[PDB]
Amino acid sequence: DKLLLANWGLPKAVLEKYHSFGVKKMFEWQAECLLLGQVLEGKNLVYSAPTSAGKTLVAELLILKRVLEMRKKALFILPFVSVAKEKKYYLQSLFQEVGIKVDGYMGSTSPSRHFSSLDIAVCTIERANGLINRLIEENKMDLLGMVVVDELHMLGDSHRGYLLELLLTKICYITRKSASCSNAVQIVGMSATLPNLELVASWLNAELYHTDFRPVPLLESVKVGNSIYDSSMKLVREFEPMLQVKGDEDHVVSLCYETICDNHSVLLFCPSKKWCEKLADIIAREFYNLHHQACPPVILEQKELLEVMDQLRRLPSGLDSVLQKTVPWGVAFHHAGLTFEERDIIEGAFRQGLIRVLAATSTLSSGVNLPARRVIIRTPIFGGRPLDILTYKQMVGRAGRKGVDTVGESILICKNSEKSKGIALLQGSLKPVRSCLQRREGEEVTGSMIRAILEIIVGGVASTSQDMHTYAACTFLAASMKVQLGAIEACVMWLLENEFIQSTEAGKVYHPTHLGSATLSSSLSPADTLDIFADLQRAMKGFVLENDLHILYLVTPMFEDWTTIDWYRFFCLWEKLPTSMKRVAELVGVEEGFLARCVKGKVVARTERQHRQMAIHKRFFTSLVLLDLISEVPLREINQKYGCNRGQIQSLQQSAAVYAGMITVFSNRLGWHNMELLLSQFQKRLTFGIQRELCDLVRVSLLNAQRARVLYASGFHTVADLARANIVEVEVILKNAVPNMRTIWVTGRKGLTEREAAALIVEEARMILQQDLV
Repeated sequence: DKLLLANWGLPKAVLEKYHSFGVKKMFEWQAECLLLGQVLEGKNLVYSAPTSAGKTLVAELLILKRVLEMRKKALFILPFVSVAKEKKYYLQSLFQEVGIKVDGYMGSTSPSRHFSSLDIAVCTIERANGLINRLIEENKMDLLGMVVVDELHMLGDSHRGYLLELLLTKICYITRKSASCSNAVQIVGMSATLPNLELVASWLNAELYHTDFRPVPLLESVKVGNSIYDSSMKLVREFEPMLQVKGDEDHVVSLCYETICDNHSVLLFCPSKKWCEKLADIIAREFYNLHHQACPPVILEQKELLEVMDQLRRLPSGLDSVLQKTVPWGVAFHHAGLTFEERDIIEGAFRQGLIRVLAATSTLSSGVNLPARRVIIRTPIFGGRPLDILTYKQMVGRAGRKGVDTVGESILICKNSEKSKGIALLQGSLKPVRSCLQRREGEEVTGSMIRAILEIIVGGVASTSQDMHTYAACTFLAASMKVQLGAIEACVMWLLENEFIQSTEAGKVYHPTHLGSATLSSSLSPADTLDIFADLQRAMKGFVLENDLHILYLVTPMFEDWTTIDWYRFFCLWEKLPTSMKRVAELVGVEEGFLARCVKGKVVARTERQHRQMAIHKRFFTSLVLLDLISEVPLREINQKYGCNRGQIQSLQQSAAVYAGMITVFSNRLGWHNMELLLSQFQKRLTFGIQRELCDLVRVSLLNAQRARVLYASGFHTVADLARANIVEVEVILKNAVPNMRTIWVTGRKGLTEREAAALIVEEARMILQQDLV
């Protein structure tokens, strides 16, 4: 037998840690994937297995093979910051004991370790591409030995999807060019079972592995009326409801209750925030009725659920008025309107089995591993459309708790009017992946192709048109075709006419300008960079230093439907808005006659002139919300003042802090030294949402804006003075100022006691000095 990780011969420290995770023995498919010929010898690999099959273990063992037997660095590229955070702390708590230094590049976060000191960088797609562009700039591509790509099916039709192709095409081009005129950078890709996954493997010259193995079977089925029908439209059951819930006709509450009697846990995907909250309220009342009616009674581990409510109540947002009534029973909800900290606690309490029913929006289906014993889906229609089969299979694939269940179950609840949509979701299979670089009818260029051509010219890895046609032959567009020769020339002509690149006589040799080099280094989209450049110049002709709002208008993103603006509120603020802020508004182009039109009725954009005229006002409203964040105005007071949800504000922080970083590097490369001197404070300041003084203390990763303000209020104004602090004094400050059941929540950890958090804070401050002095 050679399926035990001990016989595979891993380092002792990771082996013992894997045993502590229960990973005693790998699946036959993982061994068969790792023994797939040259895969263990550096050839690229692409494999697809169900997410619950433990698919990432194969990538983790290949990272060891490329960071130990070669002392070369590896990227781990992930679709979302939460997944990147979770994977970062998992990899750290696994590999740190062999000395492999894991850190990561995700959102506005950046490591205090320089990349030369890393072995593994856990990246989001956008931060990975920015990293590779810098390694090309530095001529340090010799430092990479691997790239691991999760969710490689993201490669198609997505706003950050093509960045994954633009990354992998550059890695392929530079390596294959170096060989043509051992695989240097092993790419490991993980995907859904796309029908054209052979093509992606052949594009990457990868070995392909596919399996449909799941560690527990999956009774994927549909319910209509009382009848529950199989995917083949055999009858599975006729559902007698255990509970006569009078308020709801689809029996969903009794369909949850049916398995809760077994002490199993249910996950319940709902079309919308209000449908989740309405449904979680109903289910909790039926558990309350059932408890007094006591059809077995529920046992709820009640003392632990009280701790969950205490942790929630000690967040800056407090205990949600709907969570207050549901959570005591082990019923809750999970939706994009909650904070990240509320969601992380509620995800944790569901994982621990304290919360037994969770009504969730579709956004849970991608960003977390929550295994559930039933996955109910309340309708085949979501957001006014049929479900995407990728989303539906991301939902249903969460049925079955690995090693706990015999089989997973999923019920699509379906009306008689919807049965044809329902069966189509059950039987349907994913669309083949197709790249964004296919310019549509009526398009001469695409922003993805322009960025591709810019990155190679400004990076210098393609200089002539002979090289640009050679680069394109490495593209998944070409591999899918195997027009494009014209698409290259059209993109070159746009960059030339604006002089992001300058043409010179040899054929033609093309070189960047400073505007090209700045737009590359910023990672801004070059089509937008013409507006950003002209905006920043026009600000420098006359900048209002009188407040930070004119800076916030420049670092705030373009509007992204992050909220629905209440224009009657906005104009009623525009009266009270301070004159030092209405002076900014005049400079940036906000107009109160157009606000009156927005109050008067619907306003629309027929022209690009009218599109920006509206964007200017939405961008100003966003900058006011940021100005309240930047001044530590509580999220409840921002909500009441502007109408935003907590999760809308907290997600605006992430994009504004990312964008504040880009605009700093853009101004730095152009040499607007007076702008970068002003802008550079705002990335950290927006990320946490703090005054200028907290910005030093916040360097401690245990301190958020709340904990930094209580330490600043006590007198620990700086990290050096905090490192001096007596641990008992930090304890007493936290013990007093925050208002042992894990009082404090730390996003990288479970909840901490006051004694544990205070000691870790002081020792982390001392370590930061050691790292800063070194």
